[PDB]
Amino acid sequence: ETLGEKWKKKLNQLSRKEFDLYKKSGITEVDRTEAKEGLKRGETTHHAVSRGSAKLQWFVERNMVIPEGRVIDLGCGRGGWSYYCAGLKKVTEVRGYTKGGPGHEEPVPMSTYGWNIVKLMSGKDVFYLPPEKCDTLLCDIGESSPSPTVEESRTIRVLKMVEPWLKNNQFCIKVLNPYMPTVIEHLERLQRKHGGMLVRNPLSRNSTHEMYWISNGTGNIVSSVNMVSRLLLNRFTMTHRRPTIEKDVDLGAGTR
Ligand SMILES: C[S@@+](CC[C@H](N)C(=O)[O-])C[C@H]1O[C@@H](n2cnc3c(N)ncnc32)[C@H](O)[C@@H]1O
Ligand SMILES: Nc1csc2nccnc12
Ligand SMILES: Nc1csc2nccnc12
Ligand code: NA
Repeated sequence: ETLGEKWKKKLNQLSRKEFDLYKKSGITEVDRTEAKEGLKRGETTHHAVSRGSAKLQWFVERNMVIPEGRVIDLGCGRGGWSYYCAGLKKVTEVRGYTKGGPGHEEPVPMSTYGWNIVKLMSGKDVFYLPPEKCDTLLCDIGESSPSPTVEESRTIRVLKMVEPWLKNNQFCIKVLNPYMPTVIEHLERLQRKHGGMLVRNPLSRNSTHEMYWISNGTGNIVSSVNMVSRLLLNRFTMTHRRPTIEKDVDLGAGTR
């Protein structure tokens, strides 16, 4: 039994009150107050549509993924990763795909900096899309489940779906459940072929063990995964630590 599976069993036993106190304990988060108020008013400039823009920003500012050329954003939801990439000088086109419909986020139209190079398309299930030529492949798909075997299936499905899109390109891919042994086996195979490394984002909630496979890095996947399991298990042992609260991103305005 992995450290991650022990964390999962403990998470599943939490009452709603305990879960609500645990999920943000000691994490980092952006203050969404101003963006939520502006989005409620129908403002289309400056605001990030979701917490996703700051989340991807964290990796990009650390050179973990360096978006460039034609960017594909799989599972774009409202479009946070797409609108953030649209403002980056090396980026020339952003194509976002998302499922939409009941239970799923629809793309939000915005006029943030670089909006003219963005096309967000809903009604697109990526498990039925043929791969396209691109210079950057982003993917933020992985639905949490109380069942780690359901999450293992969903993670493996994402890893097999993204591979044909990977052609010596920059990438940032969510790995919903990176601790299940079958997932580690696929990740090690993928890293041997395409390189990169698995990284824990400090903006991720403690309620998910997600890590992101990024193109610009090296390291031992197993070691990185167990470090997150230990961190997340340690966060059950202490009173809630209020999160580090940072300013949200300003995505500006205008065409590129
Ligand atoms: C974690 S959210 C992405 C948030 C986004 N990165 C942002 O910055 O706003 C993942 C999205 O993937 C979508 N999704 C889930 N399964 C999908 C699939 N089979 N095909 C396409 N989109 C999918 C969900 O509806 C959801 O909006
Ligand atoms: N998704 C959930 C809603 S309540 C709950 N409690 C334990 C595990 N998962 C859940
Ligand atoms: N109470 C909970 C324990 S685990 C979980 N996952 C999602 C929503 N609620 C819960
Ligand atoms: Na929804």
